[PDB]
Amino acid sequence: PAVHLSNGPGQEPIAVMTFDLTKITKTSSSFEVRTWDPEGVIFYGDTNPKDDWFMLGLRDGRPEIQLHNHWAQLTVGAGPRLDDGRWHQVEVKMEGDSVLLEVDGEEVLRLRQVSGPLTSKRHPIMRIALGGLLFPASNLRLPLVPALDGCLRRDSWLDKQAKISASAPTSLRSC
Amino acid sequence: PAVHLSNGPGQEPIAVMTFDLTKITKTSSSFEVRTWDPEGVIFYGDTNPKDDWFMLGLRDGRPEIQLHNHWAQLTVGAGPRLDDGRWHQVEVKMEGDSVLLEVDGEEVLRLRQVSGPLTSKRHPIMRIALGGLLFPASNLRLPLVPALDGCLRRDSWLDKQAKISASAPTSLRSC
Ligand SMILES: c1ccc(-c2[nH]c3ccccc3c2Cn2ccnc2)cc1
Ligand SMILES: c1ccc(-c2[nH]c3ccccc3c2Cn2ccnc2)cc1
Ligand SMILES: [Ca+2]
Ligand SMILES: [Ca+2]
Repeated sequence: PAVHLSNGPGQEPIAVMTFDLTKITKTSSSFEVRTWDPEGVIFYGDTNPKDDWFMLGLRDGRPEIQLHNHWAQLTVGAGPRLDDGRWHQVEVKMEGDSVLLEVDGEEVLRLRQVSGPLTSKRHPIMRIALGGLLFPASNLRLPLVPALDGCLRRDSWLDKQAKISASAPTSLRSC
Repeated sequence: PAVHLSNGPGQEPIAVMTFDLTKITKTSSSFEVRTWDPEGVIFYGDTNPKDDWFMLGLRDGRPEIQLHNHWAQLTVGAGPRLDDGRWHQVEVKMEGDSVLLEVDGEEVLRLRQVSGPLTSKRHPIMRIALGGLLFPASNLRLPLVPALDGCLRRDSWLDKQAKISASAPTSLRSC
């Protein structure tokens, strides 16, 4: 059962979830995606949309990560083209101080020294948005057009035991 | 005709070249490498070893780039394992504000927004060192042991028309 990653012309995400970082023990997510679209947002996350945020998307058909926090600020593309209309397995893992991206079972990117332990300075509420950003696309380090005409399935996001809230699922469209 | 990327126990590079950045028109390099060694430095470059430097190497058999300048500071791993004893084609290209890494004809990494135009503030003399760093390994963002027991061939470095000096080639060892 797959859901569309874009619902109409607007750039708003199709789903938002909120997590308690003080309770999280699983810092990875996994999903399958299929698209003919070379550009868009797969997911966005933040503890503060001004000061601590990240984005996984596609640009020129390839994975792109942008992130901005006090440890690191970067815009990186990596991995194979995903816009070939086949299902691809994606996993994003925060391990130690590093973020790992795996595509179809292969590690394609490791961003080192981009994260740290949870400090009382870090706001302990993390949002995850699917298919869109929680700020205007112009606040990205490198703007793109967020709409991603693709399908998502088999998706697991961080640690369900730490989830505080999730948007209503009746706004979702089956593929 | 290939040359060894490590000459003895010391960590010093096997070759150094110097370029005039005011004259450079080709900002890419290409080479083939073969190694069973999972860790080490392939090349290092700088305009200032304190303030503006970069490194391409291997860690856990995979390409790693570290760079440190006023625009960007990062430590990133990407691409396939290269420590399988086969020759691999590598190309590193500075294009616009981005650095591209290609391995065996495939783009595996694009670091965006890491470079800018040549400004009078930027020291216009760039050094490139092969097989070692031009500072102690402890000054890396993430230390590694620089020695890379591998072989290098078919190597072209930046723009030979901008080259000011190059170390003596009789210190090189054939593979
Ligand atoms: C690009 C850049 C950073 C991240 C990121 N920052 C994090 C901060 C805290 C916990 C997990 C993560 C993840 C990993 N993550 C987030 C949702 N699913 C996995 C993710 C993608
Ligand atoms: C990792 C990070 C940065 C770079 C880099 N910074 C540069 C600054 C000015 C011109 C070319 C380059 C290159 C590209 N380059 C340098 C030698 N051969 C190609 C290279 C590797
Ligand atoms: Ca799109
Ligand atoms: Ca080594």
